[PDB]
Amino acid sequence: GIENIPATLSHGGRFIQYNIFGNIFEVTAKYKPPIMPIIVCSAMNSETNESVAIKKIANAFDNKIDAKRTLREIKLLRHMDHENIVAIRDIIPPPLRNAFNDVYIAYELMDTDLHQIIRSNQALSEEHCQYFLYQILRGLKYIHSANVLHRDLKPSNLLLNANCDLKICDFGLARVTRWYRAPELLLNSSDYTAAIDVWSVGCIFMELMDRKPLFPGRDHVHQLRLLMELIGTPSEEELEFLNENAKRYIRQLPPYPRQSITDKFPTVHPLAIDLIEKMLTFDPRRRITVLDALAHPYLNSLHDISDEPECTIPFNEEQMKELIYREALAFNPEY
Repeated sequence: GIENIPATLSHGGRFIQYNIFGNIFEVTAKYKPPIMPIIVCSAMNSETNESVAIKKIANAFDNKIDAKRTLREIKLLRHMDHENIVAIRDIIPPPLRNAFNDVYIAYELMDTDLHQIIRSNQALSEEHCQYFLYQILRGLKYIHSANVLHRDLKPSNLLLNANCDLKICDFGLARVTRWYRAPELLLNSSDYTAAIDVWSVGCIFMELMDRKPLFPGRDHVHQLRLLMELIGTPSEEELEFLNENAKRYIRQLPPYPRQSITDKFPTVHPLAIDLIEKMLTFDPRRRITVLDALAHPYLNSLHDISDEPECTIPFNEEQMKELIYREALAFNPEY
């Protein structure tokens, strides 16, 4: 094998099988070697000349919820067109239809993610952190205006470029890390809103500032404890809406004073602090809206309301496989 990663033509030379250590990666021949594994691999489409991240999802038809998780990510990402939301560049058809088991999705290529930035301990300009935050909120606005909640934002779900451009990925869960989950979500009360995403952003930004998770809970209850040890105990009843089952739980808890986030994180910019405090609030209804967060002074330099679009139209069980197949066919007319 010439190519470092072993590559071998398959099915009439219309597909290529790349080895990648015993677990083989089979894609359309338009993606010629080399490919770089980053299971996800970096590849170039020789026709469009564009480069992409190809993700292999193995045995997505085996389970119903895996299948629906997949189908949605596809339909959802295919619905969105936004600079801060990751785009699907290709969906790869199966070499033969009956054996369709593994499903490959090609997204646009990003260099890294916010998790890797944070973990790498590289310093960042204030303007960069600012830009990250702005882009997250900006994409989020669109998502929500499409009547969707991400519901799982974390640093690893935020893809980046050397250009510092940021795109959101890994959708699902909207109309196991608890660290970015909103209070209302730890207490069930299944009714919940866009504010849960806002919470996650606040948690992220602080992590970006302090370089460690803001609420690193070991379990469900430790999470809440750590939440309360910061934001303080909520107004007796006025900051409650939810099921009495959890109300009793919160009342039970010892009083927690609010901690000044400025004093705990003195290094960070005060405007940022202000915004975070508004983003981290026990009550969803007192939690700052995406819109107001974009309009917040900290983001004034980037804030342009005309450049912050909404979704023109909003969004929306085995042979869903056929659906995925149909879209793969949409991306690849030759097959």
